[PDB]
Amino acid sequence: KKEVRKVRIALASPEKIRSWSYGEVEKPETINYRTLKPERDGLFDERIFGPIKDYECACGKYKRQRFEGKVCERCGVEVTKSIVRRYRMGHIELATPAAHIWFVKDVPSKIGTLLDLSATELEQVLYFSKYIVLDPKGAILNGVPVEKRQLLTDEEY
Amino acid sequence: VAWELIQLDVPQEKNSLKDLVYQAFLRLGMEKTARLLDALKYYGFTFSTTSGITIGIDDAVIPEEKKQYLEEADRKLLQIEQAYEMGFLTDRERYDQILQLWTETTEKVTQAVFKNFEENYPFNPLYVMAQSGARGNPQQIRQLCGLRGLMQKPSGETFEVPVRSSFREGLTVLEYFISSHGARKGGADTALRTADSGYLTRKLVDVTHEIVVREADCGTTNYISVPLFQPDEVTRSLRLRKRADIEAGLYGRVLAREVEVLGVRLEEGRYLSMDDVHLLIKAAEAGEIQEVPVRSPLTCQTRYGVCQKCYGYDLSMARPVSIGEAVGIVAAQSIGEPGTQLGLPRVIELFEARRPKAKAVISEIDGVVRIEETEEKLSVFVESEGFSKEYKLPKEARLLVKDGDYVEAGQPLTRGAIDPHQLLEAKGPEAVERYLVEEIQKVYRAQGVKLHDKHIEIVVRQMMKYVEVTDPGDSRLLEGQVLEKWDVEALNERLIAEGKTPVAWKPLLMGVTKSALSTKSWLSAASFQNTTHVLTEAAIAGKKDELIGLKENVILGRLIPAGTGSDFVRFTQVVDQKTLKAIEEARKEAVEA
Amino acid sequence: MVQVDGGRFATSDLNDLYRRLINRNNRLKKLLAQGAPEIIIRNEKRMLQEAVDALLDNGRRGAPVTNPGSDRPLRSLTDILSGKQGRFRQNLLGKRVDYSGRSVIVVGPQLKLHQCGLPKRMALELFKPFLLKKMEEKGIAPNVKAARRMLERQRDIKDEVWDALEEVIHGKVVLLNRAPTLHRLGIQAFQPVLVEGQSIQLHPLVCEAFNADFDGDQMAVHVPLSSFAQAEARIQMLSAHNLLSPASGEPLAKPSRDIILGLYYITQVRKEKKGAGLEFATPEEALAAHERGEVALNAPIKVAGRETSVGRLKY
Amino acid sequence: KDRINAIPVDAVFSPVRRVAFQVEDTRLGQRTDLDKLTLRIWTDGSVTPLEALNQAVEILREHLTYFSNPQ
Amino acid sequence: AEPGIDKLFGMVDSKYRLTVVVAKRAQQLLRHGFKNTVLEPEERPKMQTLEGLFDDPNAVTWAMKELLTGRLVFGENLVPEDRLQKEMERLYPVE
Amino acid sequence: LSQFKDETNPLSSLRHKRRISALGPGGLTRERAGFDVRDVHRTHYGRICPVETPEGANIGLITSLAAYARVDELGFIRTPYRRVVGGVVTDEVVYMTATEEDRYTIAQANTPLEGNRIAAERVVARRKGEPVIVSPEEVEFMDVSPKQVFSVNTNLIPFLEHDDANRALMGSNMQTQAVPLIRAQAPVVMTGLEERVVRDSLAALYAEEDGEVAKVDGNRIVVRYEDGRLVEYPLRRFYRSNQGTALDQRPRVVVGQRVRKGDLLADGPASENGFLALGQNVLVAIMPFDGYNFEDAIVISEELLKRDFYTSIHIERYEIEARDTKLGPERITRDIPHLSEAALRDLDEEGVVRIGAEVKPGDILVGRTSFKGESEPTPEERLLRSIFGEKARDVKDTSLRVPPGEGGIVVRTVRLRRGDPGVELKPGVREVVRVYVAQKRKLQVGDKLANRHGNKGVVAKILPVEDMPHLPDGTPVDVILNPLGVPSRMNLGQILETHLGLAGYFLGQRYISPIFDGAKEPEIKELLAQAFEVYFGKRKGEGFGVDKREVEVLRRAEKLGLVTPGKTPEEQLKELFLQGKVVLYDGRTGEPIEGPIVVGQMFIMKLYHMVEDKMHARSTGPYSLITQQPLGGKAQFGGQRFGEMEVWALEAYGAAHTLQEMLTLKSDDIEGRNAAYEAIIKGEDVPEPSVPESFRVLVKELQALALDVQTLDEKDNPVDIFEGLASKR
DNA sequence: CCCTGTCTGGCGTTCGCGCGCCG
RNA sequence: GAGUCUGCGGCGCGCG
DNA sequence: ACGCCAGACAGGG
Ligand SMILES: [Mg+2]
Ligand SMILES: [Zn+2]
Ligand SMILES: [Zn+2]
Repeated sequence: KKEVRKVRIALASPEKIRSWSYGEVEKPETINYRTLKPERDGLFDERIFGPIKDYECACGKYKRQRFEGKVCERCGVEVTKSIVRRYRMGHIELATPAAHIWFVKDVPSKIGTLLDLSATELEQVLYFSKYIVLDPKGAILNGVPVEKRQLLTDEEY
Repeated sequence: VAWELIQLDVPQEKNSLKDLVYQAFLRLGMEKTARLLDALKYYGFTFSTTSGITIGIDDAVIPEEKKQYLEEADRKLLQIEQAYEMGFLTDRERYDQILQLWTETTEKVTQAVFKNFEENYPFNPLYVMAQSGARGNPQQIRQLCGLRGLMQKPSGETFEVPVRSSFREGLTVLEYFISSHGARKGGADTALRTADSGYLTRKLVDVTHEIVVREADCGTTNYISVPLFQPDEVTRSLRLRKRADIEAGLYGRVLAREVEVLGVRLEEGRYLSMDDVHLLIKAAEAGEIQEVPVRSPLTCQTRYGVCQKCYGYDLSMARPVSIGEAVGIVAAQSIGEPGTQLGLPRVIELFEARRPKAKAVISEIDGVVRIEETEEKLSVFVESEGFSKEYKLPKEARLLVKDGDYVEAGQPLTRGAIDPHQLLEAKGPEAVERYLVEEIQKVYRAQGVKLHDKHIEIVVRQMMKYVEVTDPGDSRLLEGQVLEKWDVEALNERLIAEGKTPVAWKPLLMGVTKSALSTKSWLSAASFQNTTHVLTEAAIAGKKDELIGLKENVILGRLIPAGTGSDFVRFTQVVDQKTLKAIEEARKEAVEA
Repeated sequence: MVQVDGGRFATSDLNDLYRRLINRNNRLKKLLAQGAPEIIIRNEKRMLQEAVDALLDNGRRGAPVTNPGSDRPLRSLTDILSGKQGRFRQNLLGKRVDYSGRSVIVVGPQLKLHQCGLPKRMALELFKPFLLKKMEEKGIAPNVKAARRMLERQRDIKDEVWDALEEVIHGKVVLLNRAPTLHRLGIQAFQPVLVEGQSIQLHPLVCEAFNADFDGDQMAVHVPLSSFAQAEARIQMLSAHNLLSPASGEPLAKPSRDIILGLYYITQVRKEKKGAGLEFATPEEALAAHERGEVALNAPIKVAGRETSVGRLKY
Repeated sequence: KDRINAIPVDAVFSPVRRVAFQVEDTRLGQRTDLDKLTLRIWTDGSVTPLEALNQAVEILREHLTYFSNPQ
Repeated sequence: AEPGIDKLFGMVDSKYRLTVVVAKRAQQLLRHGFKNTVLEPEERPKMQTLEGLFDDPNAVTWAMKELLTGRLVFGENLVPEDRLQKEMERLYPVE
Repeated sequence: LSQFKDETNPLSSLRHKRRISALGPGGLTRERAGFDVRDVHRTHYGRICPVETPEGANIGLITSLAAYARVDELGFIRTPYRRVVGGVVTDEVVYMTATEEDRYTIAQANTPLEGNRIAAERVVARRKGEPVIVSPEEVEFMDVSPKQVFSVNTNLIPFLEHDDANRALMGSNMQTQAVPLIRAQAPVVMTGLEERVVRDSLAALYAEEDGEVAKVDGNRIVVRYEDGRLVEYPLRRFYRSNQGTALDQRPRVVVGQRVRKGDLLADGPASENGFLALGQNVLVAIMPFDGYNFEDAIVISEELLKRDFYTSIHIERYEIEARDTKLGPERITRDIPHLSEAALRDLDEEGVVRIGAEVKPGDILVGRTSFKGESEPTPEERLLRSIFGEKARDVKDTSLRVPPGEGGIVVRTVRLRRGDPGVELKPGVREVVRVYVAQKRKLQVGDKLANRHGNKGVVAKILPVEDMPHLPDGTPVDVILNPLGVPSRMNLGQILETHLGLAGYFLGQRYISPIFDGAKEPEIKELLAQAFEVYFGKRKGEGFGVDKREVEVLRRAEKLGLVTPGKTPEEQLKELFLQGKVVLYDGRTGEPIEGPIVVGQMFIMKLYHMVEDKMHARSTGPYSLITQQPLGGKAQFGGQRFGEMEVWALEAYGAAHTLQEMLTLKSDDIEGRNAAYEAIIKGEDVPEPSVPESFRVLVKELQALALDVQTLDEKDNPVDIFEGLASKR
């Protein structure tokens, strides 16, 4: 019941992405015409986001406010209005990483300045097009000892 | 007390009345004044209907002298032509000379028309409206009875032929068209000033919103001195600043130190009323005071905020400022309205530290001046038998410092506008601030606007709420951080915890826009500049937005840190002598057995 | 994801971009599991990378478009949070009041700076909930829902309702706003005095504070709900208490153009004709002669005659 | 609403279109400063100028009596 | 304008405080029963459809009219935060 | 580029048909590049009006073309110029291209001419955008008419020569907003194009060839031409203009009338007698009143409402559709499920409202019934129904009602059912129902009127004819204009029209003063002199002389300097009348108004009342789906915007809660506005604000982005904005 | 390797209200 | 013991 | 189209 005295922007931990998350949207299925209902697990599924209806559930095992804070034994629907549907978050698990454009194309490349790379051109170079790196150890040569952090191509790799 | 404050020795003008309201406000009290207003309101309106003042075509009366002055100037124009048809006057000289003929002749008809109304028709419908604070403008009247004479071409070069007609008589077919060009630029101008007037009010607010009055007389007495005299109108001649201007600077202010002037003892901390600032001018007249020590926002100690003794008088009411008044906004606003009348481009160049069109090389060194004659470039040198500060002054630049006398740091060595950064370097911050302030007022003054310096100060202060670091302690050297946050650092590093690690900084000047772009909290910054950037950085570094200031704390829909949310008055309880005794009965019952 | 018309469906463009990302990430998952020819893996990760930008910020790098219909950048998340009419700006300026109103203003000469003429019809809706309750306090209506239905139609209002409203606004005040809100006086509080019609009666002297003449300017109107908001609104925000301007210590309740014309006219002195001697200052025959000469046609009632023109001698 | 589909019309009840009065100086042997009031009244015909004038003077008299009971 | 606003303004240290006071007083005037006033007898608040304002028209119009008298007491911390609401319900009847 | 035709009044439509815009394909001119384009370039002569351009951000960029301006072969606005070889002017004309015009020495029309001979050695001409005093021998080309310099729209201003271009603009634009009055009168003083405008525009109906009239219906006029043919000319009885104005053709020809070729048979929506007419000629006194005409307010004589002088028929076309929901088709019937028969009278035809029925705000225009829930019935509504009567029609009332504001009489109705004739019914759309409502707009206090010069303003008070300014003779004025609004603005033209109008009142004649060449101050004084015999001449014969009043004002007048001292009041009053001013008595006191005051016939028009006029006051109502801010539309007015400019205003003041209130209880605080209402219904104290949805909506928007926005406590620790929906499971 | 200069890369551009149109 | 759902982005014009 | 700020890289000692 306390007063909000300080607000704070902080980076998101992948685990935190999951923590605020309810379900994962794993398919491009908006809503199937026949029934203006959410298609499958898709972008509007109600598990992942929330009760498509008032206080009522899915199938209808529990339908009013007396048991407001409990979930259906057979179907998991906790309910307030459909607002719980408009505040919940879902996450998508990308295959191979991609980066925030907010951090890479701001005049000073927050990653370009932090990572000593060509502040604006080396980034754009390997981010959107093609160039690879060696993590801990790789005893054999190219001509010189293993590159601890430098990057090699698919052909010489 | 009604005849004590009224002058029945002259017709009641908007000003005589303006001044009667003000007096009545100070003398008799707020609501009683309100009574007076409606009273005047009621009779002014009634007398008005009965007076029977009405515009008539014949009411606009043309001077009989118009015919003369036009002919007199007409023949003179022929002389200018015959003088060119011979080859005496350059193509240019001809033009500039003809303009000057009309420029004067038009102004001549101006005073003529009025002279007619003054001597023969004191009660002319059109006239009286203009004289009375009612309606009318000396330039306008002229376009009806006199003549609206010069209307410039599309570009800006005024037309060579004037508009010989008045609106009384048929403004001809072409004279109309010719005059049209100007009207169109005027309408386009008004459209782009309206947008820029609201934007300036946005930027002023972006940096001064947080500024609010929350205090106790801040004890750091470092005050500002309000000058009463101005240097160069004519090369060098000291003069008493205008009544208006000086008033603008000392009215409702709080003296920093005691001043004994013409006989009376103006105490310290006293708020000088308009009458008091009338005293000091009369005294400077006699020659007893050249400056005036007065508290000002420019030198407050309260990091985020400004105190009662520093701000001054002007609340909407005439008594000292009440603690908890949003001054930042109130200031930002009083500057953004008049702007729509301006010009403005300069005001922008001023709030935004920039390198104006016509720059003026400031003397970074203070010694005396000296000039040279070689062909290509001239040169103004501030020198000593030790060193000179070479000032490259190209062909087009007009220098007025001569071969010979002294030139303090940041002094105009060229003519025109100045670059704040340089002036900061040369003469120091206490000089930039006062420069900015006066140089900004210069425009509104010249336009009729009368705004108190308080406001432009509030703002300009924030332009300099930041400074660079050259001798570290906690964090690395090159850094631009909040001035007062260093005063904190240095204060506890020398006072509370030992080891004098002096935190040497450098005063940094920034424009209203960049100070808002780059401030402490992000919420405020997310509002104008680039939401994209602002947030990036604020994220990287887990930034905790401590909510202070009205912009950031409005977004949350939380109560305003200023106003009633004022920590000073957010808590105040009320009582009835009946509940006062009852609570005391609760204390009495506390005695056990 | 809403139903528009006939079957048309509108969804925020964000979804088109979400599809983009989903599709590419998936096709990528499948392109790595099937067999991976370098060229095609990168070619996709690229498109992939661009997609991720799209939802975050569109336009930083190229601009995605909904298929042939509108070459419009799909409003990307950055777009939603930034600008003039963006999300960060919707919060800060908080834009739409529940108890608001607006009509055309018209001069209210008899009105005192203290009050403003507000259309009763406007009031009725404005102070509706406050009125409903008052209806019940009286016999006009049994209950709230009753009182509401009572007012859902214009031909159903008993003259008694107006009594109730007139009574509910007793000492409450409302705020008035003008087109550009340049200064704090851009908004002022006044006591609403219910009036007939469409127009809103405004006081003349305040016409200076809000840049407002009467060629059609329209002013908005709000209502302080809390007993706290009303307090401040009538104490420190009402018109009559904010007479001086925050810019200059000069008044803003200065008589305008109309008032001054009147107050001037009345106080001016007239001058007319001096052809014959103007010296009453000294002779007693100058009093007589120039007083009979005035009765005649020679000396006016207001002659340049130093001490006293015959106009003063006579009366 | 005599008949349900009838349409009401604007009511114009003043039997007078215009009134005009002049006060010209009149001579009475001893003092020349005197007033003479001649008011000309026009009527649509419904009522007469004289009838109107009389009703007028009556409404004024009826109002002059309303000054009777103080409070 | 309004009754003795100047007088009022003069009774407080700061303008915005008077506002706090008048508001917090009109609140209590309604809450613990509207009879919780200090000057009702002879001359008091009044409206004219009848002289009925004596019961509940405007809250703060009364608060003002009271504060203009020297009966109330407004301080930064006059009476301990919670014990005031307890003793006020104890002595003032109307509900 | 293509938009709604602005047919407020025919002249409007005609103007919106020929105006030139800058913005467009995007290839040509963009919006933040314009100062250069916006100006009235030199060459804009006779090709583009300098006056017609809009006031505002889009200035100088969108503008209607000139008088004789005509696009030739390829988009080059050319203009007419008559030839003049040597000192001889021709009646021959050449539409010249903008570029070719530069090559010659063109002269003005004002040049004195005896036929084909120039008449003055040093006569004006303009080489290339440069005024030059040329000789009759160099005058190669001459201007057609001063008209050509401006547009049609502007050409309509009587003495444009005496009006500042900036206000002339406002005068032109105002005509485009003129609304068609039942009683259309042409201005007492015209320019010369009023005839032409109604003709080239298609207002009035003209006679093809010569003939006689057969039948004169209120619906058709079938004439019989002399070539042995006869045509029936229907007349758009009463049709709905785009902008909701009335368009009726009123026959002006009697039965059996030999008509000349090109003669008006019927008058257009706003024509008197083939002349353009918008608003009406009213007598006006130009003086100040109490405060009723303060900055720009106008005082109207109730007398103007007696005779329907400013009355306008308006038609609003409300429309409703019987949609097909998967919950059950929305039926259209007389059945309004829950409360009264009293609201179902007018709804006489089962469903539809009957024609000729007075519809007041909040009455049912058309009934309709849809289904109650989204998919399920109601558990609490199930008990209520069963208690008083379980068998309650489950269908919900969704009927087209009269939106707050106004309705009038229902004049026409349209219904498209199942077997559509040749109509395009949208999908889902079972059937549609149009209901045309009309209403006389008597002039009221809200309305705004303005004269062709620029004087704009709203009606502040409708005075009783009883006590408003009256003339020596019983004739009282209609409107009283505030003098002060004339000096500042520069439009003496209005003061000139009123004078000439004064003469026309007692001389009983209308006039036509061209643009730059019209009437002159001496000629008007002359007509007024004639007017004095009309006014004072009958006064002398009717039997009476001058008033004590009339003499007193005269004293004050000669002491002023309006009358030559020493002349007889008869002679004096004439001199004062010629001034364009007459003596007026207060009407309230019967005492004169010290000082002559001008009066006259000034043509003034009423402006179109948008839905912006019909005021918007909103208590509680709808709200947006994604943003939770108040919004209306159809019947719920919709909330006003509080803008930052205004936030600051309150920020300035110590108005803390008043601002809190605006940002929480009144707009976004979902739980707050609710508790707020209930509290006020109760006469209680509003609760304390819960977090605003915009913030909540923002945090998540920001969460949509990698960024994590967490609120914190005293010591940097959590706090919860989202009351409990964020914790998981 | 340093400092200086030049094109280069990213963002911003009153306020409120009407009406009407369109996927 | 009533409350859902629609009205968005943009465009054009007009008032202030 | 523009204006302005901030930037990253390349040329001349
Ligand atoms: Mg206006
Ligand atoms: Zn279930
Ligand atoms: Zn201080």
